[PDB]
Amino acid sequence: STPIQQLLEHFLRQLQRKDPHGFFAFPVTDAIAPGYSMIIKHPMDFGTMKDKIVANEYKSVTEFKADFKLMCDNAMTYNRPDTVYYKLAKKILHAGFKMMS
Ligand SMILES: COc1ccc(-c2cn(C)c(=O)c3cc(C(=O)N4CCN(S(C)(=O)=O)CC4)sc23)cc1OC
Repeated sequence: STPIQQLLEHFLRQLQRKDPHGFFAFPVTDAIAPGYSMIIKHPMDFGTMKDKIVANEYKSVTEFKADFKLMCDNAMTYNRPDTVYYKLAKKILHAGFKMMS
């Protein structure tokens, strides 16, 4: 595994620590979130990000950060502001970008 893979694995570990319930661990299913796939055109989650690192699909830190932001933006689009998912998405978006510097 390459230097970028090693760095991204480090960032991903640190980001996932901010989601102890694992709300962002796996793709959101329509069973858990009614109509999700018909509202969110480009789903993303931490599990998919892990698989993309292992497959060496991220060629820059910029691309990784864009998937992280996509994940958070999707949650802030689908969920109303008063939900646990919206609130956590906003919190980890800002904290995660600060952590990655
Ligand atoms: C199995 O554990 C979980 C895994 C995923 C979700 C989940 C993740 N994310 C990121 C979501 O955006 C999300 C939305 C959920 C949902 O069904 N909602 C929240 C938003 N409202 S809304 C549109 O009325 O604001 C509809 C119901 S479940 C879920 C929730 C889980 O249980 C606590």
